[PDB]
Amino acid sequence: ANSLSVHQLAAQGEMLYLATRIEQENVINHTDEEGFTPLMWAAAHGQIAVVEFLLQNGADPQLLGKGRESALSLACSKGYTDIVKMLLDCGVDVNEYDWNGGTPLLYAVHGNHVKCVKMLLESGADPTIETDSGYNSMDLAVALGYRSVQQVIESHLLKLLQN
Amino acid sequence: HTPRLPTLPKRVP
Repeated sequence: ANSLSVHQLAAQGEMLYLATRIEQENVINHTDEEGFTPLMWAAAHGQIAVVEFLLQNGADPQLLGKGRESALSLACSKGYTDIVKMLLDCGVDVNEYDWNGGTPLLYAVHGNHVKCVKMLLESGADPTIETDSGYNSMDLAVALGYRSVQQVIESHLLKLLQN
Repeated sequence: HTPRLPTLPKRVP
């Protein structure tokens, strides 16, 4: 563990060493080479308990990576619903793009993560915003053949129009 | 690796 960074501890879900390394030094929001916080590493590897612990101890969920990667997008991309809910409850932006033109919703749709798609839409993610190529989240779900996802999105759009 | 996000399509369609 001496060899492991705080990021790696968070990724592995090593709560004990992680908690110790935080007392030793104020490193809770210390970014690695790519701008990733311990929280982003934890979110990316689905470590719910570590995410809870870091957020309780002041980890900032709005900090972004070098390419504007977010903890939210990392979690969405892998379908870690419980982590998505925790971050959303912190009031992060749900509609922001990174440099690779991805948004949380596009990553959820790309990974066929239906519960994540539903949760994002309920928190204000807009399925009509487009990539630089002109396609939106509905388009992508159709393109990829993810029918349960297409239906969640369409149902959402329809209910907006039906009030 | 640093965790990474998947590459999305540059066009669909």
